[PDB]
Amino acid sequence: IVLTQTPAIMSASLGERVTMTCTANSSVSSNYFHWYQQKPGSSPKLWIYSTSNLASGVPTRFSGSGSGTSYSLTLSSMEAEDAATYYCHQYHRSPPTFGSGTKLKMKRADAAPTVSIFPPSSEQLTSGGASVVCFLNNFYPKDINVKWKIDGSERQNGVLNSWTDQDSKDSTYSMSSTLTLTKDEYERHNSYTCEATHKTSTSPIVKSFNRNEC
Amino acid sequence: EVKLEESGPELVKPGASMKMSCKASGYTFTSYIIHWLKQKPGQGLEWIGYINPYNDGSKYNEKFKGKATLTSDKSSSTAYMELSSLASEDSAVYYCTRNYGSDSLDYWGQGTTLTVSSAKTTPPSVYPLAPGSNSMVTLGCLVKGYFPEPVTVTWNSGSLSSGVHTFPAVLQSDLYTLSSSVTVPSSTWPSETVTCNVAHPASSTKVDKKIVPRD
Ligand SMILES: *[C@@H]1O[C@H](CO)[C@@H](O)[C@H](O)[C@H]1NC(C)=O
Ligand SMILES: [K+]
Repeated sequence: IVLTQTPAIMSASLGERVTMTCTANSSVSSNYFHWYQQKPGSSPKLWIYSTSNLASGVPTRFSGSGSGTSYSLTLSSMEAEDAATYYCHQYHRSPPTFGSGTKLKMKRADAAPTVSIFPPSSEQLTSGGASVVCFLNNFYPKDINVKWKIDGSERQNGVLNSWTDQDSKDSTYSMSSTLTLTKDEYERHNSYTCEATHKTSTSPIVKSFNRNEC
Repeated sequence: EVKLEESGPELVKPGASMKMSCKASGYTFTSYIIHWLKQKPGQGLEWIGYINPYNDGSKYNEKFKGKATLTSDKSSSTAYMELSSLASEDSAVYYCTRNYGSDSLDYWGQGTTLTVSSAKTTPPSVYPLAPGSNSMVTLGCLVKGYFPEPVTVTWNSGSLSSGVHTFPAVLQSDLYTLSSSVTVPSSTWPSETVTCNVAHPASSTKVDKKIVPRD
């Protein structure tokens, strides 16, 4: 039995009411309809059982309702610890099935990235590789563009980017950008610059490392 | 306290099989059904089947009734799942979870990360990230060249609120790159020792890397 969750992704500011829905392709008994919450890197947690009963420890701002094919989870007042993915579950028939999820994010104030650049360690240089790392920490919203410049020319190859999900405390994103070259290629250039474009500044937020200053 | 403890992460070759375990403690093992579920990165949950340790009966998703075999050992209060003839698309986190009232899933194992791949298990190289030659200073560790997932990173530092970020790993050419940043008051470092501690359970290795200032 297919369960379709909507919206797939949504954001709410603190204190706002949030409702998410799960629609089944067939009727399912309300006694065998459940909700789970999952945070990145962790197991799912039973959140609501039999449509409207809160699991042990679940804050009272949550509720659930529904019958037939349409079910909903409502959060009366969005709070920071509520940012997570929520899944519906039917066990009306075997096999039991789960929704594709509603990822609920926290809206917050714009924050500029704090940029930090790091040269290759002497330890990595013995391996025949060289990585330059740029952290772009504690920014909002998630939308950001990172460019690497080597002695003024853009470098696009050998760049690995990764983003955290919203920080538990301040709800910002962070991003890591790693430029990896061969040691030979690394030693043919002087300066390595990571440049961040973000809505909080009309100018890029940049940091550079020069080989001659170190 | 009810606990479901799953076996560690493993790498398995295409065409081989895997067997993973889920050790139950703190309740009557034989009184509750255990379910097994699959979760691919960035997807929802898919149910594989259940084991009833009371009568040794297992029920399967028709999709999985060929591939999966669920068993349990009453002697050790342990449920097991065998997955046979594996391919790349069997790579996922697998959970065991306890069937409760109205077949809600109340207690969950921590997950077992299964990677199916032709590549070799390789331990990480860990490199210190120290500033080149402010009241706050950001340092980090670069965790390169390992396979498979996961690794864990823990810091010994004076990090501030929202001051630790460990980035999800990125795969490239059968090897993962992960990084982690820590932001500490500039009075604490290089004064006090800051260390990133990396574990890679699939290769049974760890690394304790001190962040030394560049000379
Ligand atoms: C279930 O319903 C959704 C939404 O109407 C539809 O797109 C999908 O095709 C349906 N699936 C099946 C297997 O009938
Ligand atoms: K050490």
